[PDB]
Amino acid sequence: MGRVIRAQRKGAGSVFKAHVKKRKGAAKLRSLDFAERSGYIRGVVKDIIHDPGRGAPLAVVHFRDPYRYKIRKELFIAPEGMHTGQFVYCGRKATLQIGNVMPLSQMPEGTIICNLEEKTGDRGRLARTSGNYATVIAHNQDTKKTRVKLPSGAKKVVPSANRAMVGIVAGGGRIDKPILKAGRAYHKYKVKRNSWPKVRGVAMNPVEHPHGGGNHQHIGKASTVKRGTSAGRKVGLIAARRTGRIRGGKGDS
RNA sequence: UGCUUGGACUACAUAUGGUUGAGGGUUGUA
RNA sequence: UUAUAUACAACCUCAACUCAUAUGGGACUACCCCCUGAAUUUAAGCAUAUUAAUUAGGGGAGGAAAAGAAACUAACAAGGAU
RNA sequence: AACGUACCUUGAGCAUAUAUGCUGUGACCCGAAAGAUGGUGAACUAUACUUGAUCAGGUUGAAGUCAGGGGAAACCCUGAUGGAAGACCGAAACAGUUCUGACGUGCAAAUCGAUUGUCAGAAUUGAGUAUAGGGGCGAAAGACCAAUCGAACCAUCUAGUAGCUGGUUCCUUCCGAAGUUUCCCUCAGGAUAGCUGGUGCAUUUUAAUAAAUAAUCUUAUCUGGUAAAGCGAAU
RNA sequence: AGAUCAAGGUUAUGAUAUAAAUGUCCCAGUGGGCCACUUUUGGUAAGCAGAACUGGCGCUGUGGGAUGAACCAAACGUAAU
RNA sequence: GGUAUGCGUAGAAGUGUUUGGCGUAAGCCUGCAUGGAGCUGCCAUUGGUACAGAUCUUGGUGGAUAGUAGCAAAUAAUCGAAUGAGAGCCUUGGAGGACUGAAGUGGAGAAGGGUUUCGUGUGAACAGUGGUUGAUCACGAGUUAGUCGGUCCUAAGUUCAAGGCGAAAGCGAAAAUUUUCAAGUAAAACAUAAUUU
RNA sequence: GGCAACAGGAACGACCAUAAAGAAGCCGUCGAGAGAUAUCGGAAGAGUUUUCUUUUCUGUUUUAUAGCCGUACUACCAUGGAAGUCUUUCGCAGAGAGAUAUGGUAGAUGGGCUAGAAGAGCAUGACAUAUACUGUUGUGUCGAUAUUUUCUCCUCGGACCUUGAAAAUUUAUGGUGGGGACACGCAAACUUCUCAACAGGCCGUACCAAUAUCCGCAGCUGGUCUCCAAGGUGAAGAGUCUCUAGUCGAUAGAAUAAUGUAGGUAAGGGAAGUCGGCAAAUUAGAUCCGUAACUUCGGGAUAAGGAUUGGCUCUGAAGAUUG
RNA sequence: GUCUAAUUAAAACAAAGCAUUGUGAUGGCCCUAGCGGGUGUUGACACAAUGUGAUUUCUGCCCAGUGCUCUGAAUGUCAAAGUGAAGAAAUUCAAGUAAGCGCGGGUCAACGGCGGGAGUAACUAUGACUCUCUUAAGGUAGCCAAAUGCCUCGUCAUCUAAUUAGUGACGCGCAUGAAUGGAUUAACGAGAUUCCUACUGUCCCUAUCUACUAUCUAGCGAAACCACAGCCAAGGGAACGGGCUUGGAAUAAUUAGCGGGGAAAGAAGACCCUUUUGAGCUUGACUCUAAUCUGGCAGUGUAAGGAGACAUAAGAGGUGUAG
RNA sequence: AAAUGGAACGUGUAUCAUGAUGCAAGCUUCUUGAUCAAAGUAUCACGAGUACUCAGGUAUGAUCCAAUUCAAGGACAUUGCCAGGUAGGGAGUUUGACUGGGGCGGUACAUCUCUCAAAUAAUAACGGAGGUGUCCCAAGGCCAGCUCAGUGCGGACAGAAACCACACAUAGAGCAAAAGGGCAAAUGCUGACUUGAUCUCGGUGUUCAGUACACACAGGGACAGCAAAAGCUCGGCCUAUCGAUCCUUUUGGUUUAAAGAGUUUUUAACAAGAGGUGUCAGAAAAGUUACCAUAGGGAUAACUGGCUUGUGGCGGCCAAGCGUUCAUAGCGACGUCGCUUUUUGAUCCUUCGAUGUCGGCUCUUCCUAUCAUUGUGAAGCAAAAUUCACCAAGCGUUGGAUUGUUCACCCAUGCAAGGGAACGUGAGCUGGGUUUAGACCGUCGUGAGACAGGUUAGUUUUACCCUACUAAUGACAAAACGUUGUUGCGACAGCAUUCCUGCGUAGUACGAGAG
Repeated sequence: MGRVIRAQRKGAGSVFKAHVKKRKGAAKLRSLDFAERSGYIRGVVKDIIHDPGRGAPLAVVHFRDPYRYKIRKELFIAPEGMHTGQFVYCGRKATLQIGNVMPLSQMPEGTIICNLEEKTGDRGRLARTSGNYATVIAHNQDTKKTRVKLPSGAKKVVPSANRAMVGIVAGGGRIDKPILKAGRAYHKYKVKRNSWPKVRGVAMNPVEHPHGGGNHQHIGKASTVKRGTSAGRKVGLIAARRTGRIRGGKGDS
């Protein structure tokens, strides 16, 4: 037997639950309702806020509700260069300037987008973190399927009616400065989750880790596991195609 | 109407009945 | 009378009610009915087997319960619910 | 006709009491480390949340700023200001380095004393919560999860099993051993024969008011290749 | 190789007989042995290791060897001589 | 179970004992002592049937030592008086010399405690010395709220209409679907209206 | 009403809607006041008198709630137009998107007055009354210096791949429709003004909070969250000493052997001791000088190595209001 | 910074930095009996899995083995189901045969690995060179008697009066070596080690003063342990006696010490061996298993086209002597 | 679940010669404002109260059609059931015995031969030398014929060369193989012919329990082979060359059964073989634990004590010698004989319900196997210096650098620096070495983890008992006789002093001088 390993103990909850307390409330696009489906709609952007845990600022845009008398406040992923008191024009007949949202059909190839929709109407899934964006690389008038290029480089074929906000998302690129200390990684993660100080599993005892155990810190078995290899064995370099120093041909084609 | 002190009632699930009903369910007469 | 332009009357399906009247949820544990189900042990080791179709069970009843009036036995000179 | 045999050769059994033995059951008594079924714990400690409170005094002197001074410029040189930092010495606190000091039937089931480590942070703490046992939590020691942890605690299964240890309670009278053989996942145990006691029974001119057995010598007769002898017999 | 008759002297070494013969209960325990003469193998030796024979100790007291599991005498009901 | 026409408050069992014997022994009889109500011999048949051991069980007791180890951290008390059977205490009161030394050996609260609180008494026990004193013992008392708190709100979380699931019990349930699954309004007709999952 | 900032005794919430308050961490921070402590003055009473000391000491206080004045501070308003740039902070903050100026508005958390305030009451100190529940005299007054030795208010900052609760409850304003709404008045006013009646239930409330009330089997040197906080010397909530409160309770007497546990000193030598300088010893605060290898240029560094310091009597420098 | 509360605070963990891995949500890692969830209020500057461990300077070669992946050109293995055939049937046979495996490609900042012998330079020595045998590649930059070197107290220099220690070099390195990271590295360390000053009772070599004990007293008062006990030498014995045997000797009751014995007390030996006793851990152990992937069947429908013109409407072929 | 899919007027691009045709297309983009709740419109209520106060409803505004809330997939995924692969993530369990501890080795685990084995037979050790797990259609059977190792003399090419050839030739040859027996008109060699290497029933020998396999043997029955016959043959000239149950299998009856009855398939039964257990009287089975555990063991190691001596250490006999000459002043080759047991082992006697396991520090005493000192002897002894030997344990036998070590070597002292005993001495200390748990390297392992390799950090308890010892008081009685004091005596026990140097002696003796 063993102990249940640490890789297995995160899917269960308690001390590997997210710390979602002061989070400002799930940034999404507005719902693809009617105004975005025939014309457009205008709302100002009242504040920029930093969600505690996030990496990119969020925008508190609020529009008018068209069928009720309410002002409907909305959190958006802020594209870069969005002051307060800007008018954002979310809809189909809007024009190309940042960060209006408009379906992929209207905006022309070569543009760069963010907070893109994956399935047509689902409020904003792809390319949402700071500094990232997705270029619209091509179109098709046959069955309306637009190729975008996502931040991994993998070129997806989304359909051509799902909304997206034009412009590269504000707050980048922040991964370029060293954290430098361990009490800046303590602070980085105390509002995200308990991916702790992560101990190396080669230094545990042979009960709690596959890699762990010996008289020397060493693996001995291979660190590339199979894909289907049955937690808590699937540990280390899962399902690895190649390993070692990649040279040149990282290129995603 | 304001307060006090006493009483009576108000749980869910269900069966038959009662009462108001709902439906581009199914027809009928206007 | 059904462009979802009103009403009527039925029926079906379905609601709601501090509606009128009713049941239901005990808990006991020796026996009883249905489940669910080990390992100690034994094998002079041990893995099927054994424990045991049993401890732990674990829901449901009665004064008993369950059963029960042959889709039964038998091969005879034939028997006859449980 | 031959071989076979748990069979027959004119019935001896059935019931029962007791003693001994062999086997099944708690099995003469007490004794495991363990396995399982269902429960109870985060009042201690680990971690995470939510909400509160806490840390004398100094020491250093980042950026930013201000004025002089040198320069064709580039830009530099000096004096202040300023008050940064998982920076410094240290109090409270939190920790526990050395003395291998005290103590060691304690003051204490981990404390006492001087000496040390940190001290504004990956800080220390309360309260409410959250995670439960082949599970949790872990800046990782198999650490901690109520003085319990290379698997908590509790009750039961259960009087688990034990080829091993310890014991096994009156007195006289009679007889009186074995440590060997064969087999065994057998070598601290069994089975198995030898040795033992009991209880009979049959009976003798070696049994009851021998012209016949049996075990040391003699006789007669077989066998033997050791002591001695031998290499002027073989090898 | 047998089945019945005929003849056969004095029963065919010695000394022994605490009785022998035979079943059952293969009933209890035991299945660690040690010591010694002579024989003997391994070891250099060993109060070591392993066998053959007989006797002992184990189970056994008493007399002797000052002393002692096995040596030498001797085996043990209570007493006198 | 039968028997001894047994023994017994005129003294049963038991217990003690320099009572006296019997037995090879296990044992047994008997006198006296104490005791105060039951008991034995024999023939059967039986049993929870005999102890020196088991680091045996349970209770008691010895030596040590019946008074030995010891009652040594937190600087420290001393006078005289009153008590009182008895005073090194704390018993008290006056002098008193000292300690803590405001990050106290100070004054109050949280958790915890549960009457320890406070008067009047007081013997034993307890207070590892004593004790007249006591957080002890005995007996009487004592906690007063519109304003201080709870109560009210929601946090993490408990997750909780069964739509669901499971043989059930029940459920590592940020449900994500459960007709109105609504929280609703002095609101008109011909299910009050944009509305709230 | 006021040009305006806004102002007054009230002056269509019944909804829909929007905004705000509730609603806040951390570290530092100019300034305001409180509280304390502190000198020098009045008073009133104690202390001390070897000798000397106009001494050395205590005491002098004003709760909520209100009324009014009220000004610092920050930001707005009006007139106005700024380079020869001026304003201003410890700190670099501002200004043609209106500076400096002159006048004003807002906020007052800040105090000063006066109600409370019966010489409130209190405190002190005289008396006086066998004495009880006592009658009574007289005081209570000036200035000033100091620290987050401590709270509170205000200001501006700082760090951050950290950016620092939700709801109850409250309030304002905006809105359509609806109500109030005569002028010869009678009035009204969930009136968001003033005044008056009445009521406010349930439950906790003693005491300890630990060298003796708690947990550790105990009157156990351990443990167990907070609040208040004096004088001295000093950088200091340090260490020694003391004031207010609090204790002398740790079984007591005699005596001072050996070995000890704890603390001192030791000639000469100075690590020879020892596994090893373990243990001890040395140095240490402050001012001034001065400082090496190496370096990630930041440090090293308090490197090293030196000098100074008491007491007494003097001199010089640093400020404030008035000129 | 952090850990083994109650023997180890360290060089171990962590850490920033570096790098490899998976994943575009019908997803990746995870939990769940089942339903459903966690990351996730998430979206490649993100979540998840590892290794290395700041900086600097670097990171050689090997894809034979084991893994891991592949868009893998897939006749060799080959499940059930469906399929054909033989039989009266059970049944037996044959084709076909998915994923894996087999074959094949890629990867080592995946697990790991990283050679021999011979001959030679006008003195010996050494071998730049040469032969040659093997292998996947033969250990490259580098460092080193290393906390890593057996031999070893290696050899040389230094530090010393003397050094199995330290240091610095040398390198046929039993058995160094490059993110199993190599060589360095300033600052920092209750870390390991060496030496020089300073300083001393550590020592030569002990002495004395203090306090509290112990001591004696009054009061109070345990425990451990205990076969019976406690004078030796020698002998013999189960081979180290208080007891036996032979001597030596042998006199009460006691106080403070002491640490020779009692093979002294604790404690059914922590090592070791046995037990057909276990438990924790591993893994190409035997045998199972969750989850996973893969095939089949079920749910499971309506349309067209191509390959099947099958069962079928209907059509057509015939030359040996002779005739 | 808010505006889905149509169509329609609307305006424009565009075409067709004012049409139709296909498309755009019906309103919000300079600005941090604002919007909810119908205006208008028409027709009816078109009136009520009564011009007078006061009024609805519908569409329109805001076009009609058809519902599928809308999307994205979609007869796939998901799910049910089966099947294949995968799977130390998890589970259960195993991981031989023997053995001069265990492990490693090895096979002494089944079996055979000679020896041990001590004259029946039996007999043991991880005693000695070997063997076996096969081989053979002839190497089995049988009848006949011939004789082998070798040596000797001869013969063209002919030595060792072959091959022919005559005499000798007791097995010195051969007999599948180990060893032992055995065999000469064979059991050997060659030739003939062969299948008895078959079928059946019991019994005996061995092993022995006096059980089974297996091998062998003596027979009965049957069928055969060779041989003229007698006879011989039931494998191998004899002693090794082998394997249960269960299951699978095949061959055999012209088989028995399937239990309601018939026939056929099938299955089973019975008999004889086969498939194999080598750990061979026969489980189906990998490691590790320094994180550990229990039952035990002195049946069993590490540790003291005992016994033992290859090793350690050791002194006499005899002299080949060396010693210039000279054997023995001093040594002494090859021999030979004894002595000690602290190491090294050897064993496994004692202890595993525990004897604290290295050293050092401290402190005692004892032993001589004499280093120095006292007393002497000898010398290849002139003096000095030294060497040999005797009586001798009285007094000594040091300070330090490195290392945990003991011996160790080195500096220094010294006219001159012996060796040992309770493996002396841990409730004496210490804790440096080894030696639990932490951690790091190097090697080894796939790994857990290992290492008679290195490094670091690692809890050292109790005396108050008896005794011994050290000091301190000390009675009753007893007594060659009271109570008390004073002054003594010694039996007995202890026993302690020690070496060094300087000046004289004297530059003397001695020597040639140097000394």
